[PDB]
Amino acid sequence: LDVPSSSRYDHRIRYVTYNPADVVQVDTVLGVATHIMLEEGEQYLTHAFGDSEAYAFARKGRHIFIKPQAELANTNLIVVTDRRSYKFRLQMRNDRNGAMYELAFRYPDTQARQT
Amino acid sequence: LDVPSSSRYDHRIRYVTYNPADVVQVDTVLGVATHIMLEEGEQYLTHAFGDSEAYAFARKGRHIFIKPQAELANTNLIVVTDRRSYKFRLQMRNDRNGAMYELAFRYPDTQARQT
Amino acid sequence: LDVPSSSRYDHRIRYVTYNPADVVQVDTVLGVATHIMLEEGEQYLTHAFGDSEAYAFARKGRHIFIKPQAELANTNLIVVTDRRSYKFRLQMRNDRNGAMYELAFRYPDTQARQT
Amino acid sequence: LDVPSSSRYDHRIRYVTYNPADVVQVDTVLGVATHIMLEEGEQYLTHAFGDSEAYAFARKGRHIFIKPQAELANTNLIVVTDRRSYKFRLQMRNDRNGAMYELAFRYPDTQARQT
Amino acid sequence: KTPYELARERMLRSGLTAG
Amino acid sequence: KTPYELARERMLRSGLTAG
Amino acid sequence: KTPYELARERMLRSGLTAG
Amino acid sequence: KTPYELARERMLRSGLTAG
Amino acid sequence: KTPYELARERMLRSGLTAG
Repeated sequence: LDVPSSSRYDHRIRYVTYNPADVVQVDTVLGVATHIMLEEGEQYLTHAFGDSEAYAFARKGRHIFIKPQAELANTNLIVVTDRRSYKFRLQMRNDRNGAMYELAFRYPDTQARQT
Repeated sequence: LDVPSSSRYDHRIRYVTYNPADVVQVDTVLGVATHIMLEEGEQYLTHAFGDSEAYAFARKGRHIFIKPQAELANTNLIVVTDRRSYKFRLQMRNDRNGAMYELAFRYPDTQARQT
Repeated sequence: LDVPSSSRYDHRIRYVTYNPADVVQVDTVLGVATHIMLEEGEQYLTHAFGDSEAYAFARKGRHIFIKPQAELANTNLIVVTDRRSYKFRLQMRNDRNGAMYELAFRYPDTQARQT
Repeated sequence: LDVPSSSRYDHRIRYVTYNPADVVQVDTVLGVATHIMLEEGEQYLTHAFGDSEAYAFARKGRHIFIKPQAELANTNLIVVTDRRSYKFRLQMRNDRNGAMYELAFRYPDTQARQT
Repeated sequence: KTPYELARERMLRSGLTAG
Repeated sequence: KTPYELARERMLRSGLTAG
Repeated sequence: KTPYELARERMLRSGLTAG
Repeated sequence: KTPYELARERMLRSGLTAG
Repeated sequence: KTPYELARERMLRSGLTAG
């Protein structure tokens, strides 16, 4: 489980390094939308929720917004693209603290390919 | 949390310096519309509320007006554009004092790029 | 808060100097229409009330008329144009005295640009 | 408040000198129509009543007729044209005496421009 | 519904220009 | 339904621009 | 139906973008 | 409805030009 | 119908992708 690392300014902006053999722990609180933003030029193919009805998915290019629309919304999201496949573990938080407003990925595989 | 800094003439006109790793604290009182104005030539892609029904969103180019349309309207707004993504923390104020009539951004990243 | 300054002939005709970092206090009494008149050649883009239902807005070019259509009509009006954005604080008066029949702006920024 | 000056023949024909920083006191009695006549070649843009339902407005070119159609019809009329804007204070008279059958303007600004 | 109250409601309802 | 409550509901309901 | 419960249901129901 | 009251209402109702 | 039971039924009913 990748648990994303918060920024130094605000704890609502979190950073995680993409690893193809690991999943990302997303803590979604009630009534906020989480901005998940993919790599530049990455073409989204398909996704799949554990519950299509627990979470709301909106995408515009490489910008993905999710939002819990039901109680006890514990599922997983697997959004697959041309380059890689992202696996998230959406676990709803019960006290509406410690939200995540934006998740941003650091890809070391593309940096290694550049190296 | 960026808490915007008021003007010297009126406390209803507030200024905040854009920081990509931080969110902006917007205090929306009941029955006022807040003018959020983006950078010149910035192309708006998408936005996402915590509640589409708590707040009213109107946009005309780079001019964004929001207005609380429900009780206890505590959400977040993430308006994403071609250049950057803005993350606001809309927190409704209960006593209808200390309104914010206009939020204006100071971008140091474009000034640095010019430098 | 810019509080407009009355004429020497009639107190119903008021003058205010446009300041981009300040709002204008408009005292709207019941059953009168206030003439708000923008600069020559200024192109109106959009506006936004605190309450669309408290006030009535009519515009013909650069001539803007507003009129309270409900009780306790305390809102704000933010009419944005090509050149500048005007922020008014429409506060309804309860005793129907001290009306404002016309608000006229003195722009020192255009005079400075001419200077 | 410009209070128009009556003729020497009949007190129902009144004359007022146009002043851009002052309003005109019009005493409308029940059941008469007041003829308000603008300058020659002046193009009418828009008008605005305090009550659209208290007074009846008819215009044919530069000839403007108004008539009270409701009880306690105390409003204002702001008829704006290409050259100037006229502001009237229509105050209904309760005893149906001292009517005004015609209001005629004397423009000193155009005479000064000719001078 | 005193005449003053009726006038007040009429002032609230009416638009800027009729028709 | 005091007038203040009616005003509060009207503030909630109304949009940014009418029409 | 306390106001907090009504707010919670509204948060559940509403979509990401209205219209 | 005295004739004077009827006349007063007619004065209120009628427009500037008929038809 | 405890909330856990309602969640379990919702998990059963929902498809992989909504719409």
